[PDB]
Amino acid sequence: SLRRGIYHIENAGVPSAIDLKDGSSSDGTPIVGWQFTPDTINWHQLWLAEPIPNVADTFTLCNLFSGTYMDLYNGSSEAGTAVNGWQGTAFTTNPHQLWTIKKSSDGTSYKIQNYGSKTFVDLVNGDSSDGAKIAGWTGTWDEGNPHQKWYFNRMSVSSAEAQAAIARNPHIHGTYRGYILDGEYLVLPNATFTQIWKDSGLPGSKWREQIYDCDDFAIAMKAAVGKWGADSWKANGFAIFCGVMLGVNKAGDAAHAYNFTLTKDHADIVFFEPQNGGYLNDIGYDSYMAFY
Amino acid sequence: SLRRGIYHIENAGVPSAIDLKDGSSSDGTPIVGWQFTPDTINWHQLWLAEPIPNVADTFTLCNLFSGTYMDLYNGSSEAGTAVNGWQGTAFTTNPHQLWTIKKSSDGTSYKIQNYGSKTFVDLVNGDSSDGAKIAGWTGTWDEGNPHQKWYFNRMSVSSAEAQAAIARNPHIHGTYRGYILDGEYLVLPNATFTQIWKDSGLPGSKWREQIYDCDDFAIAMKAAVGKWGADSWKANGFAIFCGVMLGVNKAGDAAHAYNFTLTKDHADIVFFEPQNGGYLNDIGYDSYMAFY
Ligand SMILES: C[C@@H]1O[C@@H](O[C@@H]2[C@@H](O[C@H]3O[C@H](CO)[C@H](O)[C@H](O)[C@H]3O)[C@@H](O)[C@@H](CO)O[C@@H]2O)[C@@H](O)[C@H](O)[C@@H]1O
Ligand SMILES: C[C@@H]1O[C@@H](O[C@@H]2[C@@H](O[C@H]3O[C@H](CO)[C@H](O)[C@H](O)[C@H]3O)[C@@H](O)[C@@H](CO)O[C@@H]2O)[C@@H](O)[C@H](O)[C@@H]1O
Ligand SMILES: C[C@@H]1O[C@@H](O[C@@H]2[C@@H](O[C@H]3O[C@H](CO)[C@H](O)[C@H](O)[C@H]3O)[C@@H](O)[C@@H](CO)O[C@@H]2O)[C@@H](O)[C@H](O)[C@@H]1O
Ligand SMILES: C[C@@H]1O[C@@H](O[C@@H]2[C@@H](O[C@H]3O[C@H](CO)[C@H](O)[C@H](O)[C@H]3O)[C@@H](O)[C@@H](CO)O[C@@H]2O)[C@@H](O)[C@H](O)[C@@H]1O
Ligand SMILES: C[C@@H]1O[C@@H](O[C@@H]2[C@@H](O[C@H]3O[C@H](CO)[C@H](O)[C@H](O)[C@H]3O)[C@@H](O)[C@@H](CO)O[C@H]2O)[C@@H](O)[C@H](O)[C@@H]1O
Ligand SMILES: C[C@@H]1O[C@@H](O[C@@H]2[C@@H](O[C@H]3O[C@H](CO)[C@H](O)[C@H](O)[C@H]3O)[C@@H](O)[C@@H](CO)O[C@H]2O)[C@@H](O)[C@H](O)[C@@H]1O
Ligand SMILES: [Ca+2]
Ligand SMILES: [Ca+2]
Ligand SMILES: [Ca+2]
Ligand SMILES: [Ca+2]
Ligand SMILES: [Mn+2]
Ligand SMILES: [Mn+2]
Ligand code: NA
Ligand code: NA
Repeated sequence: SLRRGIYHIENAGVPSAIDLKDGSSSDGTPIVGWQFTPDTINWHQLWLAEPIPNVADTFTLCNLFSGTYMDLYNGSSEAGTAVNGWQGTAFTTNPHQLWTIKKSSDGTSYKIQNYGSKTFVDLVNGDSSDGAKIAGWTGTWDEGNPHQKWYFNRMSVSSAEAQAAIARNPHIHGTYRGYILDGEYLVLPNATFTQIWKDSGLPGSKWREQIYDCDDFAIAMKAAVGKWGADSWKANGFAIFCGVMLGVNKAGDAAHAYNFTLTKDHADIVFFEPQNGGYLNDIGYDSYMAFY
Repeated sequence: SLRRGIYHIENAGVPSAIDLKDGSSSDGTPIVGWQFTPDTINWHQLWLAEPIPNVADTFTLCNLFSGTYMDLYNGSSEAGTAVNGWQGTAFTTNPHQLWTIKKSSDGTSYKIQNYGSKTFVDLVNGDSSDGAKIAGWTGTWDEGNPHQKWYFNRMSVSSAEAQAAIARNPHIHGTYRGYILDGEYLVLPNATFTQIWKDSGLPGSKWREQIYDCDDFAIAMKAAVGKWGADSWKANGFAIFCGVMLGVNKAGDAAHAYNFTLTKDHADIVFFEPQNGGYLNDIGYDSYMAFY
C-alpha cells in the first residue's frame, strides 16, 4: 500500500508532474501536467496522501501549498471529466475527493482511481506541454497505458524513518537519547535548507559566550524552519524536517550544538553547522541528544 | 564568597541602586545612585560579577547593558575619586577594574573595595537623589557606615540552581532527562517573559496539526528569548532563563510541549503556555524531557 506522506506525482510516459495551476486555492482551479526541477521545492506539485480508515488503499490528496483537494468535477464517470482543486477535509466522505491508489502493471508506478466514478487520473493524450489537461478517464487496473500511470516520488519521512536514518549514523554517542516531536516530515533539499538559514539572518549573527553560542544558533535554525513551514504551506498534518543535536568530542571534554537534515534518499542524516552554513558527514562530535 | 552571577546592587542606607548613567558605553560614563522598580528589568543597574582566579574574593563588575566595567578613575586612593564605566575585559589585570567584595559587619550587605587603591565604593553623603555621585572613599571592612554598604540582590541562577528548582517540582515524570545548555542565567520577571512572548508574535499564531503545534510554540518562545538576550545586552558570559519541556498526562496517552521559568525566589519552576501566555503551577502534564 501507498504510505501516508507527501508525494511529487510524475507521469510515467513524459516528465510532467501533477500541478495545481498557479497554486490557487480557488474552487475549480485546474490540475494540469507541468514540467519540474529535481532537488527543488516544486511549490504547486506536492500532494499529502491521507489514508481513509477502513477503506482499503483509498486516500484524499491535499495540495500542500493550497490546502485544497484533488476533486473529480461532480464525480462524473464521463471520459474527459475535469480534475480540479476544491475545498474539502482530510477524512471527507465526498467521493469526488476519494482516490484508490495502487501499483500499475509495471509494479513501480501507480494508477489513481476515483472512488465514486471508478475512472482514472489521465494526462490527456500524454501531452507533455505545461498546462496540459488532466482528466478522469475510462481504463483498467492492469493495462500499460502510460497516460494513466504515475510515479509517487516520496518527499516526506515518518518519524520511524528519521529514527532509522539517525541510528545508521556512525557519530551517535553511547548515551544518545532522541526526542520525536511530530509524525511526518517534508525533507528539504540542501538548497532550500540553506535559503531558510540565510533568510533567518543567522549568517550575520556573532558567536558570544553563553548569550548567543552554539545552542542559540541551533535552536534559532529549528525555529526558523518551523516558521517557514507554517508561513509557506496551507495544508496541515505534517512538519518540516530540521533536527537539533547536542554532541561531545572523542576526548569527552568539549560539547557542541548543531542541526541535521536527511539525504536525498532519506536513508542517512547530514550535519549542518548553523554558525557558517556548512554540511558535514562528520562535525567532530558524537550526538548524545537530538530533538526533531 | 560572592558567587559568579548578575546582581542588582542596592545601597543599605537608602533605596538607590548602582546605575551606569543612561547605560552609556562611553569611557568615563558616571556610575551614580538611582531609584529602582522591583520585579522589572532595571536596564542600567545590572552587574555581572566575574571572579578572578587565584585572587581571593576579587571580581570584575561588568554592566550587563553597556558591556563596560566599573572603573576607579586612574586608580586614585583620594576620597571622592570618580567611579565610572570604562572599556575592559572579564579577567583584566587592570587594578582600576578589580574589586574585592566581602560581607560587611552586618553579615548581609557587602563592601566593595578597589583592589589597587584599597578604597571603598561610597554613595557620597548617602544622597538618595537620582544621579547622586558614587566615589572611591577611605573606610574600613568592619565599620557600620551605610554609605559604603551594598546589598547584592542576585538576579541570576547557575545551571545547578535551575537543576535544583526542577528537581523540587512535583510534576516530573519518572523517565525525566534534563539537558543543560549554558552555565549562568538571568531570571526574568513574568512581566518581561510575557513582553518577549508578545513581541515574538506568538499570541497571533494559530495551532495547526504538526505544522505549527505545541512543539513549534515552545521552541519559538525559547528562540525569541534567546534573540532578545543577544539583542538587549552588550555583556557576554551569561544566558537568559527560558526552558522547553515535553510532558505526558497521568493516563500516559497524551503529550504536550511548553515552556517554564523560575519564581522570584529562584527556588521553584513555573510552567508557561506559549499558546495563550498563561502561567501555571500545574499544566496537566509531567515533564519527561527539558532543555534550558
Ligand atoms: C453531492 C454534493 O456533494 C457536495 O458538493 C460537491 C462539492 O463538495 C465540496 O465542495 C463543497 C462546496 O462547493 C463543500 O465544501 C463540500 O463539503 C466539499 O466536499 C465538490 O466536490 C463539487 C465539485 O466536484 O461537487 C459537489 O458540488 C455537497 O456540498 C453538496 O451539498 C452535495 O451533497
Ligand atoms: C495511444 C492510445 O492508448 C490508448 O488510448 C488512450 C486512452 O486510453 C484509455 O481510454 C480508452 C478509451 O478512450 C480505453 O478505455 C483505454 O483502456 C484507457 O486506458 C486515453 O488514455 C486517452 C486520453 O489520454 O488517450 C488515448 O486515447 C489505447 O486505448 C489506444 O488504442 C491507443 O493505443
Ligand atoms: C596604567 C594604565 O592602565 C591602562 O589605562 C587605564 C585605563 O584602562 C582601560 O582603558 C584603556 C583605554 O583608556 C584600555 O582599554 C585598557 O586596556 C583598559 O584596562 C582606565 O582604567 C583608565 C581610567 O581609570 O585609567 C588608565 O588610563 C593602560 O591602558 C595604560 O597604558 C596604562 O598602563
Ligand atoms: C555620618 C558620617 O559617617 C561617617 O562619615 C562618612 C564618610 O565615611 C568614610 O570616610 C571617613 C572620612 O571622610 C572615614 O574614613 C570613615 O571611616 C569612612 O567610612 C564618607 O562615607 C562620606 C562620603 O559619603 O560621608 C561621611 O562623611 C563618619 O566617619 C562620620 O563621623 C559621620 O558619622
Ligand atoms: C512559485 C513559482 O514556482 C515556479 O513557477 C510555477 C511553476 O513551477 C513549475 O514549473 C516551472 C517552469 O514553469 C519549473 O519547472 C519549476 O521547477 C516547477 O515547480 C508551475 O507550478 C506553474 C503552474 O502552477 O506555476 C508557476 O508559478 C517558478 O518558476 C516561479 O519563479 C515561482 O518560484
Ligand atoms: C531604559 C529606560 O529605563 C528607565 O529609565 C532609566 C532609569 O531607570 C531607573 O530609574 C527609573 C526612574 O528614573 C525607574 O526607577 C526604573 O525602574 C530604574 O531602572 C535610570 O537607569 C536612568 C539613569 O541611568 O536612565 C534611564 O534611562 C525608564 O524610565 C525608561 O522609560 C527606559 O525604559
Ligand atoms: Ca508535534
Ligand atoms: Ca546559550
Ligand atoms: Ca551554551
Ligand atoms: Ca510540529
Ligand atoms: Mn564520531
Ligand atoms: Mn503532575
Ligand atoms: Na485505508
Ligand atoms: Na578569586
